[PDB]
Amino acid sequence: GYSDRVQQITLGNSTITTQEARNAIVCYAEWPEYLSDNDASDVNKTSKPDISVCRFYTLDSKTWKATSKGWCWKLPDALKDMGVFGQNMFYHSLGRTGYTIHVQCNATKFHSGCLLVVVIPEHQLASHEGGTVSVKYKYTHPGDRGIDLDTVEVAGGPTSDAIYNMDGTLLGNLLIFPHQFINMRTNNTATIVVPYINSVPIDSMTRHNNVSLMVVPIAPLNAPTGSSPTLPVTVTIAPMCTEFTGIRSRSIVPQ
Amino acid sequence: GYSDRVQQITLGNSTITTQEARNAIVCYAEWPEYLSDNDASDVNKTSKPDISVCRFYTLDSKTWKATSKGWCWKLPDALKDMGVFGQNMFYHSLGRTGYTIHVQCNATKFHSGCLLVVVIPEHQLASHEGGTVSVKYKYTHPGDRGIDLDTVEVAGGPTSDAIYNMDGTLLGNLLIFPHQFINMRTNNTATIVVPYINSVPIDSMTRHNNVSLMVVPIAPLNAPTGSSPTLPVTVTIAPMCTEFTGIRSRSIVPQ
Amino acid sequence: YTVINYYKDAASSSSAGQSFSMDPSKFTEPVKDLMLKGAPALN
Amino acid sequence: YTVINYYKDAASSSSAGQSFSMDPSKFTEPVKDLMLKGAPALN
Amino acid sequence: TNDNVTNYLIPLHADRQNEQIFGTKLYIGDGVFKTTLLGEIAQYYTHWSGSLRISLMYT
Amino acid sequence: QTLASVSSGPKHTQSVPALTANETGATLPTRPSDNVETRTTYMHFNGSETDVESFLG
Amino acid sequence: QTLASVSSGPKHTQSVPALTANETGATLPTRPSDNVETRTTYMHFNGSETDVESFLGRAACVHVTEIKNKNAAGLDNHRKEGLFNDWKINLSSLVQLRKKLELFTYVRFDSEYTILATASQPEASSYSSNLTVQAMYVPPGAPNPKEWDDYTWQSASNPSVFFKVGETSRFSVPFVGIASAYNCFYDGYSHDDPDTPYGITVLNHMGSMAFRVVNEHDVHTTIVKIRVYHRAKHVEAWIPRAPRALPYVSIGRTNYPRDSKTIVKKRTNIKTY
Amino acid sequence: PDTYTSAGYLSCWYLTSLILPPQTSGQVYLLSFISACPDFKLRLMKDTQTISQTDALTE
Ligand SMILES: [Ca+2]
Repeated sequence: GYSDRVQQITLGNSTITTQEARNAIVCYAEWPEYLSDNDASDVNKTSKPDISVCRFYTLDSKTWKATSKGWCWKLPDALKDMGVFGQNMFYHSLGRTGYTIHVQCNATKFHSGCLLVVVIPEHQLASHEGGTVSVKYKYTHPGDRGIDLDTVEVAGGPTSDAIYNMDGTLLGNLLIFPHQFINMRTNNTATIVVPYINSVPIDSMTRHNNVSLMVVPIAPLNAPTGSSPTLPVTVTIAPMCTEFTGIRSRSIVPQ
Repeated sequence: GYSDRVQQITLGNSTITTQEARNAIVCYAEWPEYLSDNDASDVNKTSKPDISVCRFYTLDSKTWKATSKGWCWKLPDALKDMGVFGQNMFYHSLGRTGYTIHVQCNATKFHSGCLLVVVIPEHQLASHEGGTVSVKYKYTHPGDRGIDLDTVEVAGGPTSDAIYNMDGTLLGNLLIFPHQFINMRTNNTATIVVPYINSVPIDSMTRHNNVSLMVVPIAPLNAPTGSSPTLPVTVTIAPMCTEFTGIRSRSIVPQ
Repeated sequence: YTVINYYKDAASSSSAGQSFSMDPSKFTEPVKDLMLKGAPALN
Repeated sequence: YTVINYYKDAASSSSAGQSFSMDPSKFTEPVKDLMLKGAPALN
Repeated sequence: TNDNVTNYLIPLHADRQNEQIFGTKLYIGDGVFKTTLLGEIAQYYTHWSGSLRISLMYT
Repeated sequence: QTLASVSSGPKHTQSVPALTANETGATLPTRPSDNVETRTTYMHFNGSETDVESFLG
Repeated sequence: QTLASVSSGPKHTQSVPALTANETGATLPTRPSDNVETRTTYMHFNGSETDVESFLGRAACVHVTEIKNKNAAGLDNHRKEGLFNDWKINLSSLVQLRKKLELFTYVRFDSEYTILATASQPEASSYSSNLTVQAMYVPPGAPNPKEWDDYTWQSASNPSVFFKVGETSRFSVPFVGIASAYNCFYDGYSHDDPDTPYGITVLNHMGSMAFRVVNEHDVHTTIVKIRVYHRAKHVEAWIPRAPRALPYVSIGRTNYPRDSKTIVKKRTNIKTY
Repeated sequence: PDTYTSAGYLSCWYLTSLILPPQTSGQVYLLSFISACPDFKLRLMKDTQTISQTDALTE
């Protein structure tokens, strides 16, 4: 009697439900797990706050307009002010984690539009200027707000080119990364489970973003006649298997 | 070859050493332990940050003058701004913990003076005014600073009577509580291990202090001729077996 | 001597007996390292 | 505890014990077809 | 001001975003829960303990 | 000992106890472990004072 | 037979029990045979009377109140007129027992209440009225009496006792704490507010008791005084504290008089006998 | 209702928003239910504040 469409995800003291899912992607066919001794370098003991950080945090909502270009969030950056997770993220020299990303967008059997929801490991952004100019720290560290692609470009910030994935590659090939679609006629949500992917066992959570969640309208939003021309897009994210180390005084970052 | 005098306490990433100890007291002959299922009420899962909160935090130093009356710290209040412990303490509705209290005071084989270092479970303070006047919240919640007994009394604060233990009982009988002395001719430090003592399994860490550490000069400090008339007193404290629950948004307290 | 409870509730019963499990140690010797009377208190 | 009835009539006796045969189902799930928590309420 | 079948109806508005639908304290012996069957029976007792169930049915 | 709550961890199932249909007229016995990660605890309680014998006794 | 003292002779050892280090916080069980030549003797004693069950196992007066029986016609405040009275059950209003309870921090027990009601007719009356008192147990949340003959006295769910003046009423009450024990002390607040009280907790709530004379009125007034005694049964006590030294001044507060400065008796010379 | 023994708050908000189909308008309502879980306990029986009277009733 059960369906691939109705699902529940319980993580800590938060439970999410969807009645219009389209399965879910488990990046590179790998589920998150803690760091093993064989892989460990750092001799320190890791802190595992569990259910206090491994729960769902909901980001500030977005508004899908018929002219929308897309949005980009960088992790662990987007969750740096989220309760005890953000705290831990700034008291330790190193951390490690995976996530459960849940993107939401409900509509009407009269609407049509399609979103591409993708997770890109190491999304090194291109600068507005080009040349040898780098994208300033604060521009890749927007926090919860993320990068709104239809915002005017500034000096030292990224390009606002969805067509070029903000990195010099083409949009259509973004399908090589773990992704999922939100096709209104079908979908309601998109869920992606992300394991820890990095060339080092553990890392600094502030000077390096391991991934950037990208939500990009492909098929323009087309609402029924007399209906409101927009739809909100909500992103809920839960850290899973989080570990922290190198505890000390509060990390000091720019701003 | 080993001695009751030289000791090392390693808790997390902090190690304390003393070469002039006088054993140590383990309150009511009981070592800290986590909350058991038999004793538990609250159905929620408890968070155990471990080594990130269960480490030694050193409070702001005190100055033992020859006219000093004593000092009083309230727990968990005194550690509310201490790294990840304080954070956790204000994101959860309930918490539970025990501590390792290490009081330090070194001197000279020419000095004489004696400190009484005591831990009092439920130290309900008496007010400056008496009558039906209660001791205002902020006065029992001084944080790291604690209560300096030779400070002028204010309206709504506690009495500054060491002789009366600030509660209507006499100083000499304070020995019924787990205590230790710091007798310069002998001692250098005092160490007390405190288990969780309460009438409820778990509790609110902000509206209730489970104990108050009291350091009281009994024998006046008498320094050698030409020596500096004062000595500093340092208090180092480590939470042990800490558990948190009822995680949510940051608790809002007065001030 | 004899006693039978006339009531259903446990509260209704008379006084509990003598504990016979006194142990002043938790209060008189709550030291971590054991101290033996007769040997150096501090070595 | 002990109790012996001093009267002939059953009405004379004290309170009856605890039922221990609680069953909220007749009130909480009086459905004809069984519904299982976790499965679609309606298929 | 007066009891009316509309007291049981929680209003929902279309095209509103980020907004709050309702709020209430968890005093089962008082406020909104006082007249309910649970709150009604809870008030015959002094202490309470346990988990509560809240269902929201969409119409 | 009767259990008040059991230890329960994370979920990601197709079995959604948080969703039901009150149209049916039923109230399914959901427990906090259906929507929250829980710990084991004991009832330590029989419910004597709520027996109707008590209530009207 | 348990030994109070053993036979012990001369010494000349390296084992010196007379020397210790109070800095440690311990009190080693030395016996007179550690510093004196002794003889064998027997305890001939078990220590029954010092068991906490004993210590708190006797009735102690915990409250005295008064009520009356007049003609309530035209009277607008029955409570003020004394037609009924309350009592917010507490065990710290009378000091004799309060000092005993407070020897410990947390305390758990059952209560055995004995209520005595005596009558007096201070002014010209032909005879002494035979009255009946009602004592109602009013749990927090139950409706409070407002008049001496309210619907509240119906007491359909609240326990109540009816007894005669001159007689006594006795009943036991289970440990009614919301926690595992009663708090003799509580270094906390109800919530983190700058102005809320300190110490007093619902964690010590035992209830409120309402009193009234069930009879109507005669030609004279009758004054009924009620004395409530409490006896603790099935006792459990944790964490001993220092005895109270200073006078008490308020219920549920450790506050003490500020002009009380000499609790310890003084000499003139530390050398006098 | 006692401060020390308060149970917290309960609130509701839009995670996205309500979207109505064409030819539909106005407000939609939510029905909320309350019940206790098997977890529940209630002790110390007493009289309620939800019923009283000034005089005895007659036929
Ligand atoms: Ca006569």
